[PDB]
Amino acid sequence: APISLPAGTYTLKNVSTGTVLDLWRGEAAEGTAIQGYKSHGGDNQKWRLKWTGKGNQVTLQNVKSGTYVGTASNIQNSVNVVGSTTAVPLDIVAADKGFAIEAADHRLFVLDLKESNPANETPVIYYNNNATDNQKWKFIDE
Amino acid sequence: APISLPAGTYTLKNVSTGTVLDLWRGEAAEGTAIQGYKSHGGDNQKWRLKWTGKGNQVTLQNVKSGTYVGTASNIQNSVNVVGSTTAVPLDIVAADKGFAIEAADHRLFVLDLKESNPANETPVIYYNNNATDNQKWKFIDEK
Repeated sequence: APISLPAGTYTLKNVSTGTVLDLWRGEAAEGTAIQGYKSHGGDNQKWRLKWTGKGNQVTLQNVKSGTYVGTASNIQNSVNVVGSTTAVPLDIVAADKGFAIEAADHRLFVLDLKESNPANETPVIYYNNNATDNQKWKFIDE
Repeated sequence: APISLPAGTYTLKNVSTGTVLDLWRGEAAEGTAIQGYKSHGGDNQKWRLKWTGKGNQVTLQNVKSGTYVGTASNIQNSVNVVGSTTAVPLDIVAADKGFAIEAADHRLFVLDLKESNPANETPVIYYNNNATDNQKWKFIDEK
């Protein structure tokens, strides 16, 4: 079958833990934490994938908040991934399990579920791509 | 339920032309042209996608020849994509239609069906990623 990753709304499930990409209660405030959390079907755990028109770059927009995957500071190892009105452009890169989500302009760095911790509220960070399983995300379309 | 692109055998259909990635005569000789061609189901038009173990990098191996997607010369604009005993490692990047096939160690460059020409034997080349449709490929998984 043809395999496509269409623009649309997704649950993004961390390969290492089975917890999902989660924006804290869906708050639209700048810097609102993005984290790993048990799937509960809330709109704060749904993300809109959309291509920007530049290269293959995309943004991810939280369904509850309307804010985007952004950054607490200058994208570096251990920098928090956070909700922002300013989107960080991303590349979705096929991995051996799921997809890596790369910083388009800082391609060394990917979304990383800190220390592969399945605990609720475990922080998601930018980190050097080692293609460990906490740096891979299953894309579940809805 | 989750959308995934598994390791397996694929037909790779150019988004612009509808023609597919084709190894010339399915020949195993080093430097054999890779090109666009009308789909006919031959093994020379089937490609094995496999992760190398380094990062998210993959290779594409021709089913007929056993050789890999590689290069004629130092990767630059318009350099031929060819069958080689030396794979060029790739990154498969989600595009607005299909996927871009990026050179992993020369990431400004993608596999490009030259000038979006749907003619048989149209060269596939390395070329700056402009995200034009001739630089996007439908990954058709063989079951």
